[PDB]
Amino acid sequence: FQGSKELLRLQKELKDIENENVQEIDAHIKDSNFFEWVGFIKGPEGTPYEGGHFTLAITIPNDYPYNPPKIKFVTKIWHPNISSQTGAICLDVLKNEWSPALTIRTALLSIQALLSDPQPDDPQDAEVAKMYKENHALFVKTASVWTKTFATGP
Repeated sequence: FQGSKELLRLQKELKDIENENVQEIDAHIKDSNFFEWVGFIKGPEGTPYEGGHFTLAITIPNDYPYNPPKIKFVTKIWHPNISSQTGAICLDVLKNEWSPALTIRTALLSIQALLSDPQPDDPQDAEVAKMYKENHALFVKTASVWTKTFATGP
């Protein structure tokens, strides 16, 4: 328990996440650094991500909550807004929206929203985005293969 304002804040976030719906969104400390978490996002029903369990890497800055976390997927995923090779996502939005009012679970909920509702005009992976636009029925199939291949159970 006792320690800095940042440490108390992180501790609260974790307990709350633990108290919320962890079937949807979860996070815990990776190893021994309170500033490095592993996140879980459930792939949303009725999407090509359905039945997927997606792991992310969350690096929390030392001045949190005054700066945003950095987040990237660990689990490989086929999505126009996520690098099919590195799991990187564009976080420009939360970057300039960030304030002490925001939380990591809400950062994660908004990424899960992206899974539900891909944004092809602001693309992260050129090849996935091309496919999403040019042959969408294939996109769905490719994203489904990758979910059932790379994002399998715990």
